[PDB]
Amino acid sequence: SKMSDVKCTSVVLLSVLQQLRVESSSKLWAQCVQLHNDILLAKDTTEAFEKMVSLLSVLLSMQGAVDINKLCE
Amino acid sequence: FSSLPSYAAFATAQEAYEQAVANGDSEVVLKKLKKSLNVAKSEFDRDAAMQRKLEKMADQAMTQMYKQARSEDKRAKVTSAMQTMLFTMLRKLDNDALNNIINNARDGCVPLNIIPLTTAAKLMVVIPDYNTYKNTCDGTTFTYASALWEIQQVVDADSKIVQLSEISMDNSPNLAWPLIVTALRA
Amino acid sequence: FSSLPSYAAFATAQEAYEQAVANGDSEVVLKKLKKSLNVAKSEFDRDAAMQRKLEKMADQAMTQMYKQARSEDKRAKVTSAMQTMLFTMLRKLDNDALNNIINNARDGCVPLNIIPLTTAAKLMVVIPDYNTYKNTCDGTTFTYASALWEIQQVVDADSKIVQLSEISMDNSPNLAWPLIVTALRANSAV
Amino acid sequence: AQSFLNRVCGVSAARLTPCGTGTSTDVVYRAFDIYNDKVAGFAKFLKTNCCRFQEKDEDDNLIDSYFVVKRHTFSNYQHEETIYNLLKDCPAVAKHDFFKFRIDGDMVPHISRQRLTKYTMADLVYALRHFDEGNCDTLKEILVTYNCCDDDYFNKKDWYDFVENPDILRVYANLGERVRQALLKTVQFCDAMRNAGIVGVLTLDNQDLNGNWYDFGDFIQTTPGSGVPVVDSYYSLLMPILTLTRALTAESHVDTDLTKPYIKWDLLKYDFTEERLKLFDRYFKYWDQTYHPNCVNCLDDRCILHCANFNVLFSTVFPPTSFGPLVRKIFVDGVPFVVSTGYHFRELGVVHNQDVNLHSSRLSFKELLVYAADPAMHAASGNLLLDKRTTCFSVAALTNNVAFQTVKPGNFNKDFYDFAVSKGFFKEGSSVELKHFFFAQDGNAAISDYDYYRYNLPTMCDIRQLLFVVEVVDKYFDCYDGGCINANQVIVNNLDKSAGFPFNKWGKARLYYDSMSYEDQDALFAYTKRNVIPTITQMNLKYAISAKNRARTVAGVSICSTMTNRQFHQKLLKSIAATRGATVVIGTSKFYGGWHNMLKTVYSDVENPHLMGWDYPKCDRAMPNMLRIMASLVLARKHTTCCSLSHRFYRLANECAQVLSEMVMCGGSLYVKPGGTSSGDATTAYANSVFNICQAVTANVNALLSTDGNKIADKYVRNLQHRLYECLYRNRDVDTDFVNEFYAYLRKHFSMMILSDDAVVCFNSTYASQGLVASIKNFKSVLYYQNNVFMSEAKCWTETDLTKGPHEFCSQHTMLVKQGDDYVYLPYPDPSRILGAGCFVDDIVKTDGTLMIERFVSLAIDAYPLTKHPNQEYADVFHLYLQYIRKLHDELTGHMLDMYSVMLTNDNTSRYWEPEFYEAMYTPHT
RNA sequence: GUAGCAUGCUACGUCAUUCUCCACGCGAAGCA
RNA sequence: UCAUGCUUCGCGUGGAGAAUGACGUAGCAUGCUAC
Ligand SMILES: O=c1ccn([C@@H]2O[C@H](COP(=O)(O)OP(=O)(O)OP(=O)(O)O)[C@@H](O)[C@H]2O)c(=O)[nH]1
Ligand SMILES: [Mg+2]
Ligand SMILES: [Zn+2]
Ligand SMILES: [Zn+2]
Repeated sequence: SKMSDVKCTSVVLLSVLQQLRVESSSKLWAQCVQLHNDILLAKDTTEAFEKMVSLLSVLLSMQGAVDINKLCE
Repeated sequence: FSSLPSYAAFATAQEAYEQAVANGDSEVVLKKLKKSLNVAKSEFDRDAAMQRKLEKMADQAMTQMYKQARSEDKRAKVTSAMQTMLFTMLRKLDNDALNNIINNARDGCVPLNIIPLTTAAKLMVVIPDYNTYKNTCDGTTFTYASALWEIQQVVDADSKIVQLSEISMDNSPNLAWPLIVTALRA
Repeated sequence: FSSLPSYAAFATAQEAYEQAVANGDSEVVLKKLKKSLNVAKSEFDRDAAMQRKLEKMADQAMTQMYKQARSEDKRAKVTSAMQTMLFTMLRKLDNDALNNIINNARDGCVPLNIIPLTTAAKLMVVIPDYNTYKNTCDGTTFTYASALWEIQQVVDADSKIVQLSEISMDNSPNLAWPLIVTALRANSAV
Repeated sequence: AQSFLNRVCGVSAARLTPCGTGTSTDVVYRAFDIYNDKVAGFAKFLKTNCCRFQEKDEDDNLIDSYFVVKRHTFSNYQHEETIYNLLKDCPAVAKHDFFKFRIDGDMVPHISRQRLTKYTMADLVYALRHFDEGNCDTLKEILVTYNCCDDDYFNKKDWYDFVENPDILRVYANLGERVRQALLKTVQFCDAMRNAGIVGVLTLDNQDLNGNWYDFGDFIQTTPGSGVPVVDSYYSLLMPILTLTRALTAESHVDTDLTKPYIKWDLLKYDFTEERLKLFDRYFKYWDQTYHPNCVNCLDDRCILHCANFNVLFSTVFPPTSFGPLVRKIFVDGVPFVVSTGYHFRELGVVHNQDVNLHSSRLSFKELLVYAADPAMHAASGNLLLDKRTTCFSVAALTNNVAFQTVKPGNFNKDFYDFAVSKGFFKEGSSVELKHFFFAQDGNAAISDYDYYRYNLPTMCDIRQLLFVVEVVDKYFDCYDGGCINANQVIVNNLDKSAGFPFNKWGKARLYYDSMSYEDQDALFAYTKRNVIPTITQMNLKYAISAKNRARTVAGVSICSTMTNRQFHQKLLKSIAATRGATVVIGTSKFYGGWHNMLKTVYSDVENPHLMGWDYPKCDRAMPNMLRIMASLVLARKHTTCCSLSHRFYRLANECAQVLSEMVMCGGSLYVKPGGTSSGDATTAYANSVFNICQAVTANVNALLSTDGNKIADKYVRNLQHRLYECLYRNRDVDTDFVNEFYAYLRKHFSMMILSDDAVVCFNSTYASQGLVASIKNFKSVLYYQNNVFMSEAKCWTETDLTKGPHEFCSQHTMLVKQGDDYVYLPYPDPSRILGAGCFVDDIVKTDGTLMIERFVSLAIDAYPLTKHPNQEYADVFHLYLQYIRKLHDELTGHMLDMYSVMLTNDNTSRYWEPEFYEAMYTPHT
């Protein structure tokens, strides 16, 4: 149950990005949308994880928006 | 359904009828007692219908209030709930890359751009202190996101180029952190 | 309610029946008083039902006249807000060029699709990729629709000013395409 | 044998080699348009009578120039010589050579035909009309021979596909001039055979791929100057190739040649009546039926179709800025407006509003609606636009900034997912997995999904067969009743739906339905019966869960069009949705035994039943304009008692103005819709069914006509085919006695069940095998040449065991179960669909289960049938849904008692986690 | 025999529920 | 921004009809009382 898991994590991760006003940047939002859609359609889990790394790095690039040290703790 | 004076009257009438039937009294008395019992039962049934309507209305109002309150709560704290859910799911995945980048970003070693997927791609990672530098950067290779990257450049905090040799055990206070390591995927 | 005109008769019959029930009244005649009370109750109940039906009909008629009032209010609001749109875009119609094209028509009818193509004083070009920019909008002045347009402003998908010097083959990847360039007709279709 | 070749070469510089077998006939499969007293049809016959000799030029370099020599009877050889002498002056006649060569014992006559190509025009038409990707050798050879494309072009991934590689269109367009030349030569030939007084029938198979005509067998010589050519089958069979090949593309160049620049058409010019008449008399001179450039003057529906099938072709020559609402300056109280007072339809020609009142005084609510609906003021006052994202013609931008609309990822119901995982779902290798998600899109979602309209190309239908398929379709729709209804009788389900553009800036449809009385609605509807009202139709963006990356856009037609279209079509549409047992199964529920009844109706009494089915790739975006006008014309066949011809034409013009060539509004900017249905007009689901039935009937016609005819053992079907050819290409009036017979034939051997672009057919497998009804290949061919769509094998399905039911209809698979000790067909969904509906939701509020337990009740109602599926995961899905409903009820009761200390435990809520409440939905009682 | 009370049948009015149909409002689900 | 149709479930209000029960008024048959 590790593929349908990354599918749902990508859905929630793109929702979290979208609520951080990432749509205000057309280029970054297009990249995030492409990664999310490719994760949802992915067949092999290796590529899905290597594509989830990029989306999470998009989330982690903006350090002021999300407080990792508190959510993770 | 007790707790009503109408039901008390109905019970009294029923008890009187049950005591009289064994008595076998005059037929006229039995019939008029039956009529009075039926009248009392009709009043009790009317009151029961009223109480059923009132209870149904109260339950409808209570469900409406509960739905309003829970919808307001759901739409209010969406921002916090979404992030908590996201990090719960990322913990659940227990990957090698996601955990690595999250642990690095906790200490402040976040990227400056999207982590690429192709060999001919550039990654720019901000290294906030010498401890994390020694943790990740070893020799002339960078270990970030469960992959090896070739450090092509190390920009000082003031945009000044820094040679990999100048970053040493005692030069650490001298240099102006945070650095920006620009590397290529290997 | 207890305000019905015939409620007095029912109340009096009830009082008489109550008096006859106890205090030492007749047993066989009290049935007559009970029957009188029953008929009075039936009459009063039917009158109350009719009055309640009339009251509910009156309430319904007070929800249909109010609804008509709101319908007419909304009609007036939309009429004003719909003929205030027409006049706004009626003032924006530059009468010089529009009259020029109309009066050259055979019988006053001209296709709609040429009204902006021959009279509009501003052009918006949406460019998806840089090859299209180079082909169509390159430079500050370009030619389109047999007219000369001088570029006035270039913005990207984020609606941020993009200088003409920032649109290059090497710097193309750093822009948020499509680019929206709003040229202005030069010397009225020169 | 050497002497025979020496004599065939004749007195000419002919250096030719043999193709036969040394003075013997050559066997060859060639397409023939044949109509004898015994056979008829446009089939592919093997006729072995000639002896081709291929010419060599440039010192052994082989070319395509064949000296087709044939042996004749000496009785019709004399006749074919006295007919060629008259016609030998024409430049459109291949040079013959008559010579009697002593072969065995006598001087048997020979008729050599000099320098003919390998294939004829009939071969090209048959190759394109009957297109099968498995044996398209002739089409590839024709394409290669005439430099359309290199021989290695066909090693491409699905080269033929019109969607995967649009470049194939270009490859076809290189035949254009060729075809055009042929047309010109045909006219020349006709003139010749009229000057010499020669009565004959022109067929495609007597014209090589250079235009030259070479057969004069059935030409009788009448008095000079009054010979009549017969060109019905010729022009009709050739029609779909004139637009597929873009033949008249050379009419856009000065002096009509591709080596000169485009003619600079005047911009103010909108009336091209004289140009249309010139083109008609230039290419179709000897077409008998009268052609009205403007279909305002057309007599009936069968004339509107005929005269618009020509306008679709002639409108590709004229500039695209001339097609649109004609705009005139009117004064209202002294303030000059700019309102639309006409239209220039690519198909219907120029239409002028009848009661145009310039110099009015005041604007009534109806007139304000009309003036604010049409794009005259909007496009006139807006600033020019050149949108390079799309290929569609862009009119104007209504704002100073482009509006970009995105699509949100879609929320995740983590509670249901956790529950399902705890119940063993979503494991590795499990047969049930997540396939349906909410896909997110960038800022160009709407414009891209709109630009998908590039698949709508101008299609010139074969008019002689369309005019028969229309009668058979109308027969299919003859069990209903329709007409115009007053504004009192119009039923509007939901009035909280948007009123399109610009009317959504001030309210919903409720505001515009309650703010103008029935008198105003009747006045507007009566206005549209003699005026054309153009409208702007916003292109919305649907938000739904699917398995494809396709952000579907739907047309938000204005309220002005919707009100009138409702009044016009509501009675017929409500009658189509209240009839049980018809081919169109719109309005039939799948519950309470509806699915079983529908299936048992489709099966009917077909003798050797096989099932087949299809689903059009882009039904709305690929549909040609002719078929949509046809659908609108057969939906209006019910107004024979309430609307006159003028009223019906102006209603057709209004429909074409606002749902066929509308001016869409895709994000603060006006574009021009190329064509095809606007999914969102008042008849979208019922105009797709007519188009579906039209395609099916066309497939049957082509399947029956392309059959040999000599090989049909059944003497009734042979006469049916002969009479069908007579009714198509030898009659101009409708023969109801045979329309009824062909309809009965189709009903008996080809049972349909239609719902929009989704069809299920139970057909006689023996006939389909022999070629007497439409197989799936015939339907694919018809789609290729009449939709500009190649229907891949993903959209098609076939089932040779009808006890398994349709493989897929309306996304619902069918299975035969044991219901109530009886065997019935039940529809079950895709389990991924139900699971993904549970896991992912639209609104964030829906992610709290206790709020919405009716979501899961409805999803369990839909997922109940899976309980009987032999696979166990599919039944586990339904049990999971019931268990989750129980969990939600428990949690709701707990929360309610925890917050408001009032126990809430009813006995009527325990039936939503019991299977009986859901079994009752599929038992045929209610 | 007139009037009143008791028993047996028919008609009308008012209430108490159960069910059927429709007219509408509200929330939700599927399908083209 | 979210169109046109069809179908189904949930709840609420209104109208009509049917079923059982209750009370009352009226009509017909028998019994008892005032005259
Ligand atoms: O939400 C919808 C879906 C469909 N429709 C109407 O039904 C038609 C067919 O709707 P389908 O769902 O069958 O899709 P499609 O054939 O357009 O495209 P593919 O999925 O095959 O690629 C549409 O083109 C439109 O006419 C709607 O009006 N609304
Ligand atoms: Mg489809
Ligand atoms: Zn005509
Ligand atoms: Zn009509």
